[PDB]
Amino acid sequence: MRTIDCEFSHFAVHPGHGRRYVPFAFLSTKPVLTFARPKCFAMYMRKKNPRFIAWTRTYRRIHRKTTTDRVGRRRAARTVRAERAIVGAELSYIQEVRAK
Amino acid sequence: MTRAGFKGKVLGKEKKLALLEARKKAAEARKSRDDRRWKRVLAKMDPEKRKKYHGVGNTAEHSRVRGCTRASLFKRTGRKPDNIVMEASIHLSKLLKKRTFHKRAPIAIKRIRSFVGKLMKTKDNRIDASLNTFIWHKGVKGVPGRVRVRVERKSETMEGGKRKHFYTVISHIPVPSFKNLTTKVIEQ
Amino acid sequence: HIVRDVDRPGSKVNKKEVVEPVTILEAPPMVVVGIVGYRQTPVGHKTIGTVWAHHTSVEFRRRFYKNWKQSAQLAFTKRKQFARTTEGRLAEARTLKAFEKKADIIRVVAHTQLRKLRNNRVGVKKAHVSEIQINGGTIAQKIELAKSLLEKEVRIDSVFQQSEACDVCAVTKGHGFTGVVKRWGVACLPRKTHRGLRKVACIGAWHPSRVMYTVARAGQHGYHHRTHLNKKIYQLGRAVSMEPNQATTAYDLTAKTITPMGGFVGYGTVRNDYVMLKGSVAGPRRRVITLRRPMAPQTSRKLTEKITLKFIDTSSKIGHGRFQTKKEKSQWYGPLKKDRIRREERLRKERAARAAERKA
RNA sequence: CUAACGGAAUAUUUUUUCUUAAAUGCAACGUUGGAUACUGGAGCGGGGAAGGAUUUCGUGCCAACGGCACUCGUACACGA
RNA sequence: AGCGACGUCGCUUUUUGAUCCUUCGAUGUCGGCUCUUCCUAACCUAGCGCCGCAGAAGACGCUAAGGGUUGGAUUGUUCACC
RNA sequence: AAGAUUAUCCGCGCAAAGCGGAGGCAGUCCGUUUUUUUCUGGGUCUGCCGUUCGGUGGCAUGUGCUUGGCGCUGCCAUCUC
RNA sequence: GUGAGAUUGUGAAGGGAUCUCGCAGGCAUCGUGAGGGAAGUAUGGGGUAGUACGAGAGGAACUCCCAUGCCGUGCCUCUGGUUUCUGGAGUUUGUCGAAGGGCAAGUGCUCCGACGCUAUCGCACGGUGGUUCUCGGCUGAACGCCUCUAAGCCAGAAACCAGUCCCAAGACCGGGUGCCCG
RNA sequence: UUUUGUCCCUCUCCAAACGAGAGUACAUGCAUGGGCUGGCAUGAGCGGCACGCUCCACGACCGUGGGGCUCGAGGGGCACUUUACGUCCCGAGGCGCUGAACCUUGAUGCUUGGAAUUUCAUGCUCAGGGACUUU
Repeated sequence: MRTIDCEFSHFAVHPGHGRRYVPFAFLSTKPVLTFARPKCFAMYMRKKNPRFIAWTRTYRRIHRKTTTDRVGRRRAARTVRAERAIVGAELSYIQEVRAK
Repeated sequence: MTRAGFKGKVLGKEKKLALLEARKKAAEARKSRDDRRWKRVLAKMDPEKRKKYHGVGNTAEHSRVRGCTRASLFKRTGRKPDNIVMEASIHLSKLLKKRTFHKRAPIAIKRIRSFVGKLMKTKDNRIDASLNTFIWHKGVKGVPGRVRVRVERKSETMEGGKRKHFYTVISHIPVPSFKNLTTKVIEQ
Repeated sequence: HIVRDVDRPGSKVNKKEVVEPVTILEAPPMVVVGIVGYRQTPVGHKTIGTVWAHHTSVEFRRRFYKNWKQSAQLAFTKRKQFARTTEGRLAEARTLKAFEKKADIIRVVAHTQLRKLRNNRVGVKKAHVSEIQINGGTIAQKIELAKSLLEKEVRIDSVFQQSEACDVCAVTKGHGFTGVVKRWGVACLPRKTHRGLRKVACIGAWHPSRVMYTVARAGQHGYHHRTHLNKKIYQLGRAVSMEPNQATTAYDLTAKTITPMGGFVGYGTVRNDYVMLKGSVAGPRRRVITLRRPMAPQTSRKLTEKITLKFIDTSSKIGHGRFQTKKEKSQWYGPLKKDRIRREERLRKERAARAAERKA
């Protein structure tokens, strides 16, 4: 078990499949990046822009392609906002705090 | 797993199936009918007995009779190909593979004729000029890989060389989605 | 490839999860159709008797006729009569008597149900048979058993239980007429190799002029029987569940199929039950293959294993393996120009309108 | 490549009555049209020199012959 | 142990010589590459005997040819040689 | 092959010894008894009567399996032989 | 010892072929293995143990256990590699009034590329019997002692022989079965 | 007659032989070819204040409305707002027009292609044998 996601693509790399490089990383450490189809490596190498690459995870994300209606919608989750008491108090203290 | 716990369905099938099977099983009289024909038939060849004698079908007959009856209808009881026009769609992919850029297409042409015979089961192919161009559209190397015909097996009187007497025209006609689209048989 | 856990007494890779290549082999039942006694004579096995089916199916006949074609199928028909011969030859009495009396290897005549529930590719729909020796207590007991199993059907599990090493007999994958090189592995000469190259320098001596055989030459390569040993059965399958299902694969947690996204070229198959063997397999693709009991005692770190699958990854392959499960895959794109919403929604009402109209 | 034409583009079989079908010829070779290419002007083009000289054309015509082959010709034949 | 002088017989023929049988109306010269197989006078491997083998290490011998038996450098090589 | 065994059978049983099991009926051609012991045979044709089968159908059920179809058995009955 | 009948046969007052003749074959199927061939191989770890051994210096060994090699032999999930899938996509030059969209460019040209192939650049797999070798022995007479030795006998090596594996039994092996024959 | 072979026909076999099969016919063989699986990687086309997109809704397929989002520029220049022709901007400037756009984004994860030897359907079509050995 343990699927890495081939980053670039993002795609879950099941236990087999694909190939693995170890990069450097100082703000964390030492990663491994796993690439799926060398097509994914090569493009990477070819230093294309994930922000425009069709096939990437980026590309959907950024691009209208993920966007709004599918899952990015906000301001619709359940809530309650309403007027609240002290808790552990007679009615007079609750009036006194709220009032003046 | 199409039954279990989907209660009582069981009795229903076992019997129901009991008919369809029975019916199927039942459904013919067979080979010896033909052996009554054979002793005579070895005395010399009768195809009007033969094309239909050659086939049978016991699980098909509410549906096979549908395809068989047309085709039996001029053809399996006494041959006699029409004289038909159909318009077709062919898959060049298997066809164009491998061998030489420089030969695939002429050979395709030959093959086109051949398919046509193969199709018309009943042989001989004349081609429309358009097709001719259509083909040589690039000229060898490539060709367009999907073709749209209107083909007519048409009947002829006594004519021509070799073996002539029945004949075909096959023609281009176009508009893609060929691989979806289908061929259809042209009502006459 | 499959995932399962490592361990042994003191291996390097003990305690690891591992991922491994495995094979899948289509399986349903063979049906037992005869019993055979060959007896050992001081000249080897000579068959002494053969015991029968009493009902003879068409396929098996199709093979049991050299063909179907125009086949009148008339084989077995007299044999077929023999139910009468309950009141008639108690052949069974004689056979058995012989068996007891003399038989020395018992083989069972079994043949396959050869549609295998497969659809298309491949064919040889003719049908197939083979003798199977049965070993394990007492001729009679065997026999009884056999006898009991006459007409009865076999599932692999009845002779197996998985984790097991079994042995294999198969025909090589074919290569036709072969470059001797592939056939034997010789090494060339330079670039300056006048008058050809593959065809190596030294092949016989003056003495002995008699061309030696420890040289070979080209020829067929592949298409051989080979009788290969030690293939572990890693799993024994059953009952394809439905309108899409069977599998379930633990950590799959999904209830998948045991079929890849592709699931074998020309062979999108899995059409019954399977044998999962660890490792790969001989021969040409798409072909029938013979499992035989292992002969090695197999005592091993390997046998002696808790190989007890967990989990199997189940790629595509075909187009490349890129996104496990069409299910997953489907998600990722989800919506697209097709269907979906902007066509399916239209479709749902449209469909609804048509459906309603035809009924009313 | 193709359609067409034109040559001895010639045939076929028989139960059946029989004929389409179901099994090979023709002529693999001509042309005209058509369709596709190629050369790629330092031409496979177009013109001399020597060389050749009837090979030219017309008409015919097809045994050999042109290493296939011709129903085509620098062939033959017959003339021009 | 292991040797082995002085002797003194062996033994072999992947040496080298001698001999000219044969071969000149023709048996294609080097080397090397490749490639096989074979031989054993076993280098390594299996297993025994000895040890001037404590261990250690080597040595000696047997039984053994089934199995194994290298990359360069330089050098046409061969041999040579690191 | 099982005894130097061809006669109304088989089965069983080393083998003994022994055992069991073993259809009929009429009509029909031909004719012996004899590997030293049938004993009426032989021989076909029919007829006539009945386990089995074989088929027919049905009813349950068991079994088994796909694009719910394919595949097969119980029993029953029928049918036929 | 020595048929017949048919079929069949031809060049000479007839023979014979052919077939089929007092018990034919076909087909099919399934089988046995003679006999042939025949393969694995060594070093590494763990460990023993820093133990033995050694006074020290130093400094070993098996099972056992894990491995690995090379070799062999399979294989393609994966990965790699391979691309005339003229597959996609991309690009130049030219080429088609004209975009489109094709073309040429002797596979124009790149990037992508399944599949298939395939790589120790990928993945898998490599059986236990016998007889002996030396050799040691055991017993043990000769030879009143003794001796492995004669007799007898035990045990025995990477050797050989088989199992297994690869061929399929005599151009002339045969068994078992289905169905048609005669 | 029993055939097997051969017409017929498969790709696993495959140099050829040979092989392996085969249909033998219906949830078939068979192809159209469906579906569907891929792959490559957003078409042509059209559009940029409209239109697209997106949300909601109605009509539910639709028409349609609403809401929201969206709501791309570099150009040599040139006309015309006049004689009353109500153009009722008279110039400022505004409105357009005016050869090419270039890239872009959008509709579009598009578009497009997926066999030789892909996956399959509760799709479609088509059709299913000539020979001859021959006992």
